[PDB]
Amino acid sequence: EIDYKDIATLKNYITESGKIVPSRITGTRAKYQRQLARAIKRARYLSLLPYTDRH
Amino acid sequence: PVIKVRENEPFDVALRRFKRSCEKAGVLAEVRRREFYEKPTTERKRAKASAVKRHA
Amino acid sequence: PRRRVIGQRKILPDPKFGSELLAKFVNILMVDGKKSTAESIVYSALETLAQRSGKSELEAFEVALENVRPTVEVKSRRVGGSTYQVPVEVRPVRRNALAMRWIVEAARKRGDKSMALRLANELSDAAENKGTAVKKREDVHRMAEANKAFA
Amino acid sequence: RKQVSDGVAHIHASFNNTIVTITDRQGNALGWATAGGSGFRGSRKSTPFAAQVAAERCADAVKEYGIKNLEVMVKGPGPGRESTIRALNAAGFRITNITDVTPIPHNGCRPPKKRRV
RNA sequence: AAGGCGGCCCCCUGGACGAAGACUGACGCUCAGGUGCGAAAGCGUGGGGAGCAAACAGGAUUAGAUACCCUGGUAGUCCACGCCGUAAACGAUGUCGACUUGGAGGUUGUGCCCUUGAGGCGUGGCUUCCGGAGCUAACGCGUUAAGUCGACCGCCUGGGGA
Repeated sequence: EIDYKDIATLKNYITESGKIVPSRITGTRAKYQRQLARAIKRARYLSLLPYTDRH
Repeated sequence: PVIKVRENEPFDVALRRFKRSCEKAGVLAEVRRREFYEKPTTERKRAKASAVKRHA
Repeated sequence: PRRRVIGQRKILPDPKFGSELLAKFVNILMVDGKKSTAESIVYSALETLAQRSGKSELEAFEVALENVRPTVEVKSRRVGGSTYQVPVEVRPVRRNALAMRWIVEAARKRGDKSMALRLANELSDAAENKGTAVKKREDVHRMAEANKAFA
Repeated sequence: RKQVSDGVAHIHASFNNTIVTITDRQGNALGWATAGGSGFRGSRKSTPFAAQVAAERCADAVKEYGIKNLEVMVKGPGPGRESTIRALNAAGFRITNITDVTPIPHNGCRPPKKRRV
């Protein structure tokens, strides 16, 4: 279900500064945190999410 | 770790928010860390040492 | 001392003036438990003072003293080899003690004839602020501002 | 000889030194002060106090250009981030922004050996 | 399998595990000699060379400082194709199988349940920490045994010399 196009949802699981957030904090199951981080890492390629907050 | 001062705010609240925005990012943790090369054998050892300790 | 936090002793006020702060000055000036002859020297060199700086005998002291009173000093302190002179803001009571003590080490150093001369001229020059007791207070206020970094 | 109005404080906070550099909004530097410039060698070079004077010694050097407001960018770890971003306020500028622009590699270049001390 | 493996995408590809059923019918376990795989350093031929950095140079420190610390810096580190065959290559614990009280977790499957909730009841696999009987010189190990047994292999027989 979790999906690199869905940049609404992916914003809950990054910072102000566009760092991926750890499962520790968010409470998320670790299967899905793998899928999340992979989603986010594609999103950043396509320029839908940012790497940083310099721009 | 970017911040502005919005209008009718003190200086001293913005300088506080700067610091609680930077300890939340861990800029300085992430810079202490790369001062010196740590061999991977040492990285794994310190990791273990923390995990075994934090059983308390 | 480690445990032993303590009070302190009531000195008698000075018999001529009723001045508790001036009794401490004869004690500081006294040698070999001769308080007698300390008082002779002090009471003298306030007459010679107060005459020659427009009167008030308590307050010709307390103008000359107010001038030499410090406000910060150093407090040397090792970190791991090199040794850090830290400025530290001095207590109310210790202000006077250091002032009084410096006046007298200045007075004991000069080359006039009596002690009651020597003292009178390093309470003259304090109040018109030159001479060695304020050259001491200036070269302490250097050290505090030169090492203002460290506090 | 000019006006600018809006500038940019670049503070560069190494462990040994700070450099404050005031620049206009497109990179072109107006003035700068260092801790080493302000009469401080060695131990005292580093301290958060001699970061201060650095600031001043620089806010002094841009009376000419008659700046009102600036943004503060802060680049580095050391002492005199927090001190220097306060001594530009109290020496009479408005502060719009405060930024942290400290280079983090995304694992990149092998640093030097651990020291054995 | 071990050595090991860390941005995202594609192409070629190995194994593991689970569910329900079907199929072969002991086809199994272990293995001297043999063959393969095997970190880092190092060697060969040819590329590359940012950063780091053995050697080497200068500066400090020091009784001295051929070092620790500082400024530089060459092989090397990187790629291709060959060799080398070693490590505290360690869980200092050979492989395979069977049996023997518990508790807390993690990870990955799967089946039943006003799925009514991120849940209730079970059932596989891998893994972390406690600890019982027993074992052990003791430390400890403790269903992933160093407990109770069986099969095959490797190895030890005072310290130096080595």
